[PDB]
Amino acid sequence: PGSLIDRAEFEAENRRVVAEGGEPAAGRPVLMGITKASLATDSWLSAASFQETTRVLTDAAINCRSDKLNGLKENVIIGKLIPAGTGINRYRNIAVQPTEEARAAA
Amino acid sequence: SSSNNSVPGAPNRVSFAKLREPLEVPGLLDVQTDSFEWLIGSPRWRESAAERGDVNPVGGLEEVLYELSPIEDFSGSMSLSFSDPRFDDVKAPVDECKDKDMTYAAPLFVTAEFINNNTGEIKSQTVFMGDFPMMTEKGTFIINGTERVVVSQLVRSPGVYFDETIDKSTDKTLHSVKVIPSRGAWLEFDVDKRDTVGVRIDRKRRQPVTVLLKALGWTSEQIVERFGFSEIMRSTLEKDNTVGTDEALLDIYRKLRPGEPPTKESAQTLLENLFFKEKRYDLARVGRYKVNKKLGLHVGEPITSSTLTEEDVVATIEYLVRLHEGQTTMTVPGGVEVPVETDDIDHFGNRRLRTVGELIQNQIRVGMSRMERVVRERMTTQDVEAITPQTLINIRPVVAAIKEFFGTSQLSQFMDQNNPLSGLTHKRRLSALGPGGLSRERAGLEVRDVHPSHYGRMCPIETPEGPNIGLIGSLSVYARVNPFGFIETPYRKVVDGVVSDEIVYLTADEEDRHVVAQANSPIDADGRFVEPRVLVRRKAGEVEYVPSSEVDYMDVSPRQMVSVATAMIPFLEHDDANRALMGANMQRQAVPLVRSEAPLVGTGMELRAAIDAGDVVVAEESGVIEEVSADYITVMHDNGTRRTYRMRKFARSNHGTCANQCPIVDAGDRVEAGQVIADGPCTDDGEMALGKNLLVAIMPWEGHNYEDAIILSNRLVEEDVLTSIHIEEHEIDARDTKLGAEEITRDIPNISDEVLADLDERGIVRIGAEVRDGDILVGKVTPKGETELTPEERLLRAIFGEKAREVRDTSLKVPHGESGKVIGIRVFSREDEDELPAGVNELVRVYVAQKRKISDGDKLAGRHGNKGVIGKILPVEDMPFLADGTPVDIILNTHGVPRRMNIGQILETHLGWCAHSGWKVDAAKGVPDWAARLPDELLEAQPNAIVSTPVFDGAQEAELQGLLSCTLPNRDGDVLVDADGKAMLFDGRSGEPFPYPVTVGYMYIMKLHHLVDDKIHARSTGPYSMITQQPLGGKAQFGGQRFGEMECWAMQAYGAAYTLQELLTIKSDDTVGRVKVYEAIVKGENIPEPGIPESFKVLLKELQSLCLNVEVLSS
Amino acid sequence: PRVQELFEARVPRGKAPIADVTGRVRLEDGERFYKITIVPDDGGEEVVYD
Amino acid sequence: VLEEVIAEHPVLLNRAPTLHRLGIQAFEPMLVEGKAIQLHPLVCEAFNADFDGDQMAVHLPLSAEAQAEARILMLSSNNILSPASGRPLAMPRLDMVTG
Amino acid sequence: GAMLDVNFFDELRIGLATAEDIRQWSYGEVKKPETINYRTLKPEKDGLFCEKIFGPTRDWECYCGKYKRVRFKGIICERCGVEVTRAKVRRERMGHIELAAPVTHIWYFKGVPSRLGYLLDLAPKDLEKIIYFAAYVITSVD
Amino acid sequence: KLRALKRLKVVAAFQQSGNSPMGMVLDAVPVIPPELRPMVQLDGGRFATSDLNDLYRRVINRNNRLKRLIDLGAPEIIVNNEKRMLQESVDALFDNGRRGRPVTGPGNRPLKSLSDLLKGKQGRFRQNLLGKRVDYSGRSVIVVGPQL
Amino acid sequence: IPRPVKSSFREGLTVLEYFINTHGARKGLADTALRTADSGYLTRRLVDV
DNA sequence: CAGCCAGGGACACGGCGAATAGCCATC
RNA sequence: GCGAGAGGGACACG
DNA sequence: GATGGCTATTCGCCGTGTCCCTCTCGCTGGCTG
Ligand SMILES: [Mg+2]
Ligand SMILES: [Zn+2]
Repeated sequence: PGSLIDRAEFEAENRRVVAEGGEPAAGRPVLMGITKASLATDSWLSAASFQETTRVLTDAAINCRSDKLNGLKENVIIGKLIPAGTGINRYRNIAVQPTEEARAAA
Repeated sequence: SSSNNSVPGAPNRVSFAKLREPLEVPGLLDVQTDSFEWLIGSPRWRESAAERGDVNPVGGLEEVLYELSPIEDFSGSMSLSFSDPRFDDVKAPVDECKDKDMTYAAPLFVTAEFINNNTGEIKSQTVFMGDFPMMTEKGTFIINGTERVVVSQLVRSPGVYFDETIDKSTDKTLHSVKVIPSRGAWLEFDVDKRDTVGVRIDRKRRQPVTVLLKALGWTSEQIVERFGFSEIMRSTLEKDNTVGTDEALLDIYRKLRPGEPPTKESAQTLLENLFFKEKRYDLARVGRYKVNKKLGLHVGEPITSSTLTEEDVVATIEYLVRLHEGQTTMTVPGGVEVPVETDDIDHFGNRRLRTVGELIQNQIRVGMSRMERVVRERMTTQDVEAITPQTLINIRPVVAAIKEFFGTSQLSQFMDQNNPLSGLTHKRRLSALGPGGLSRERAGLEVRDVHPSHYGRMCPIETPEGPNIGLIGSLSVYARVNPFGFIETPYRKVVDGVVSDEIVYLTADEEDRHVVAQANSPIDADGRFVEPRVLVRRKAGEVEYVPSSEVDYMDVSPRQMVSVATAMIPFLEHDDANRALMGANMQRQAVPLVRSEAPLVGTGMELRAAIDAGDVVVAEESGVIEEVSADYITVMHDNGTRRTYRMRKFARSNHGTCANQCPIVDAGDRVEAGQVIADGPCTDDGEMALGKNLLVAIMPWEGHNYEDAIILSNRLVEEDVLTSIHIEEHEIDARDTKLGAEEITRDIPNISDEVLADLDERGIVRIGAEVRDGDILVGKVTPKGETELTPEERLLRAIFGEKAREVRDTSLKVPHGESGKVIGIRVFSREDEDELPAGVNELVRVYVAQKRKISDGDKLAGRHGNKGVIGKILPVEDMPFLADGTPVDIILNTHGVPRRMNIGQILETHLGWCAHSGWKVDAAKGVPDWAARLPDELLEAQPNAIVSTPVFDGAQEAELQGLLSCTLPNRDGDVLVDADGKAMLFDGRSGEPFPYPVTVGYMYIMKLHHLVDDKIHARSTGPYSMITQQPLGGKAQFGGQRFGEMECWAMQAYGAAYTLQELLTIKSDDTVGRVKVYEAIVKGENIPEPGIPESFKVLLKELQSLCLNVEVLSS
Repeated sequence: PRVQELFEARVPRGKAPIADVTGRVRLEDGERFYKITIVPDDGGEEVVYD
Repeated sequence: VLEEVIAEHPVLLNRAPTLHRLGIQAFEPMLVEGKAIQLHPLVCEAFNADFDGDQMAVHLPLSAEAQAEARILMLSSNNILSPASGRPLAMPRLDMVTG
Repeated sequence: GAMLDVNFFDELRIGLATAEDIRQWSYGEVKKPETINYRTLKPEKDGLFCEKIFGPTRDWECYCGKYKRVRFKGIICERCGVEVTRAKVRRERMGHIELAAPVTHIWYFKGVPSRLGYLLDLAPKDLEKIIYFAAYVITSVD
Repeated sequence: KLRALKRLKVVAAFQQSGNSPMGMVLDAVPVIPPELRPMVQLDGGRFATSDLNDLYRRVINRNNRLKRLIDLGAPEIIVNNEKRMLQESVDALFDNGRRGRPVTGPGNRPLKSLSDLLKGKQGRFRQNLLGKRVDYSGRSVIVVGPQL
Repeated sequence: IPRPVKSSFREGLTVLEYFINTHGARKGLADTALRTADSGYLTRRLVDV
């Protein structure tokens, strides 16, 4: 109580716990500043690289939190295709081959 | 009286000045010479001080010694003292010291006196006290070969400062003080939100003041007696909650010394020693004067008892509470009544100037304090009656302090000389930052402003425009430094409405105490103003109008506010502060050209700023020239003595420019003392010449001169109008290596023999040999290392006894993008008995010069902030040409003028055309009304007649219109430029004329030291950082351009994932990927896929090193 | 700085209290302080201010 | 041979500070005498670049993906409107507007 | 997971490392405060640069130089104990110091809020006094 | 209740995870590889301060002194003071200047602990991972190319 | 400053009017530098959020 | 004395979050 | 082939 | 008189733009022949 969790996760957990006993968690909307809303991302690497490295890094260590490596700044540190633009799997995996007509015309 | 007359070989630079100057400009390099002479005690200082305060003649070192001595043991059985600071003649002259990497110093000898008390005897010697660095004739110390300038610092003078802070949470003003000493303990007498008063000693969690009042020994009844008026003080007295002086003493002891057992004698000694023993609390003479003045305690008493006294403290308290009440003026017992006011910590009365002498004195005092510590400690160990001061004094700490000041300090700045103006302006600079002063991050946004007290003491225009605005400034032309440190300014005192010529120097305090009129006021040739109302500066910086009855002081002349650099901007009063600032900053960046033509339009400041810059060689005593040559000028004096001034030809300045001096006299000339015998880099027959006058047109020409771009004519390349000699210096040292020694020889490991063609028999290249990128300058080899022979080769060599003879070639090669003639090879060897760093056998310098022409992109800028790179250099044929057929040498865009409010470039253009073509006012019917105030011998002027417009009193708009009306024809009957200053220009390409007239004239533009050849860079492969395998950085090495966070954000915004991966993975850190990419491109194959950056692995290892188990989960 | 404090969701340095219920208002013009009360239409409470 | 290779090979030009997306743009290079990167005037407003002493950095994409990105996503002719409010940034300004 | 750290990453976890992991990572144990020999400028044995702990400074060369060639890779000298391999292994192979007595990590103690204090319900001042040998503590009273 | 909520924030973090809090107290201290803390040699025989090897030297010296003190047999006061000094040395190694006066270096220069290599605008995250130098790049002054 | 300056840059300012103008000029420059730093920080925060 | 060892405190601000300090209430 | 210090250039006035 | 328990005050901690060029300097002490 008093902690801040993503609304999607909150609704998902409420709908998950409604069964096996009806006691959905009660929540309220909040308006939080940008500095806070970027130091609590679910990726300790982005938060560590952003600001307050000691605090976020050490509390991530205590929580034994795991980064999923699917953000935009997390995939740039490790040197992988950013999940945006030409990097998303919709285009990274597009297969191209000559058409049959032109292939025969070769 | 036109022209600057009090200089013998003055070119007749007619001037537009309307106001005579009562006071000639001072010795612009006096601010440093006087200070260092004070430190030395030189005779000039002695006799001048006798003229202005003979009561207390004491040099800097004398004062340091007197403060320091005596040095006695705690037991009091002996003492040591110093006296007689003597300076020997300098070991080697200025140029020799500059060349041979030697610090230009002189030995210091100080006589000791080791007095004994138990038996009685005094011991005296002459003690070597280090090689004290010695100031040169201009103001530059030659330290370890280089030339350094100790910039004067701005500091807040120690004393008492009262300030009020508005309580937003309560809307109640709180008044506080900050008694700030030198080398002492801070302490505050403040007021909290409530009706109390707090004391902090060394800033210790506040405390009611009363514990202090009783601690000093003041009873409750007597405290009430002293404060018998303030309700707040009786309220505090009710709230003291402390009875007993010793109780307060021990409470304060516990507060300041927690855990230390309090006791009466200890507290009595401590609280006194904190503030009343001069050993650890000494606000200097300036501080004592400030305290006395602010409290008005002692008037006729001389400067004695620099430390505090209880009377001063209680005076501070009572003044504080009276100010809190709202009193205007206050009277202290045993002291003159003084006003009650808050003190501002930026007003130049409370902001003093630590010049060079005081800084070196402070460093010497620190070193001597360390030395005194050492000597007093070793006194105990050494037995008495068996040691000598020569054996007691250890001079290593003092010389160390001197060395670490002059070298690697924040004020012993590297000399900024590429033209005489820059060298002159680096001196006289006031840097507000350094030890004991605020830094950039600590610097706020109020200390950087222009306080009204800067008038006449610190130029408001000239200042750096980077992250140093306001902090770094320069002294005004007429400003002189007070003996205490404040910055004085001369003023013409007006008496009975008569503006006398009795110059008197005032600091900020006297300035704002009295009332000062403006410089350009119409006196009726006798000291009486025309109009009643004149513009006057009041006490608190206000400007108002006052009748000519209350005016008490007058500025000596206009341009009293500007510095030397800004005084050289013609029509300054038409430019804006931003562009005037830019022009003043850029006048210090021009490279010295080869010809250095004087400006057609300038100021009277060029000549003085040139002869005082120092490089212009000047005859000290008159005489008749005997011999003249490129290398020497030998003058014969009036009586017997002859002097051969040695010219300085092709000497590299600190920033790579040339330092040529050329004679401007012949064998038959007679030269008066103080005459300009020879020129310097940027001086033309005595006066400053930073650039060239080119024909300028102010139209937008085909967009090549678009948005500050400038287009020159190929004439400037053909005729070498704008070309500069740049000398670069390269260095290599052969040193004793682990395997042996390093040798420089023509014999070198495998290389084609043609490169050896230029090298001489002993390595270094030959004089006058052109070199390019990759050429050998010093054939050098070093032992390759431990090497393995083939086993058969090894056994054969053991039979031979042959040496390995391996070596590995590593020779001095010029950096990429360098070429030019070789000037000089300077060789230093241990065999020649020179001073070299330990472990170095050989050290050779090679100078390489290049005549850099003007090319595309080179930065050009006038004097009024019209900077711009060179977009295109058109041929001479396709350039706009007047009806006469003279092409315009440069074309400036017209859209850059109106929106910058720097309309002095246009007026400079007009007056430049008027000067080039001359003029003749038609004095057939008297004179024209607009010429009524024009000085005589300006109604006519022959072609190429140099003129001068002083800064804030110069050619008016009406005079410019009149002079353009009469612009006598060049050769035929034709006025190229009509009365509007514009001209009919013929297009160079289309042939037909431009449908409307164009503004043409002559503008003095310069060649800034931002040449392209020094800027261009390209990398494809180079050295790498060993810590993280990213490419190195900078142009000195190969280096690659940084791709920062913002650039990656832009790439992510585009959506270019692969390019970002390329820039961050295999171009920078993929140590296994870079080689593969090189091979793939060379072979033409497809690019390999990037791997994982090495820097991320470094991050991983470091996180692991912090006891953070970072593991990678493949799934 | 207004943008900075708005995007940071700071408590504005110049807060201007807004009501939480409609209805008529009993004004209490305060000197050196202030006081406003809005008669609630739920009537729950005229949230007091100072 | 240099010209031969340099033809049809984009290079990215950048000017710090890279305030917005258009700070970095891909241009088709060509050899020019001198030592200054001749920049098209109309892109100045995109770079916030004036010619009173600025400097710009040039990067070279290598892989076919990088070259395609420079040619398609980032080519200057493909970036006329600002990404902020859609107003044009490659339009004539200053001398061109006066003319 | 991965040891070659190829780009087939999926997750990056960070957690409290215990002494067991510390002694697991290290390829040796530094015990002497020695870095480089004065004269031969060679990594000191048992020091902060010793080859046995971190690897060879020269590619395929042990401290005694008994092997110098690529033919000997992946084996250990039986005299000097250095593992002959590429010098790049000096960038990854870590060490460890066997402290005589336990010590406390600053991040979890002093970083406000003191996580160690919260775990043990101790205010930071008393925690500092306890750790910095200013006064005793009762661990378990029988 | 509020202090309880924070203490829960911590203890629950330890409960849910399979790692014990004992990692807070360190029996052994890892040593970063030498190539990431290189000792470059400046001309004249003076090695430039790598700024980490000296902290490691301090920790090693204090650990050795504590070992020899316990071997020799010393009173509680001296050995406990030694343990405190070892604590401070490891303290400076992990995070310089966080508690007490920073471990000063030559010329009144505080040393750079492992944390300073992360925290700040000059750390690995901000300076060497998000934005890094690149090859195949150049720079030059720009001029107007109206014919392009 | 309630004086105020009354001379156009064409007509040419006087000494004191120029001195008064320097106040605003230098204030603008220093403000510009500090505001650049602040806006850079704000841009970083927005990009990261 | 040098190779080779080694071992005493200054002008910044603004905002956020935790630990107290001081004051009214109740057993 | 690192660190500190100094200087310097480029950065919207509707 | 002490724990609760509410408002205020200190006091630490965190942050405070990007890119580039040039230059100069880089800690102090003991044994012993
Ligand atoms: Mg620009
Ligand atoms: Zn071996």
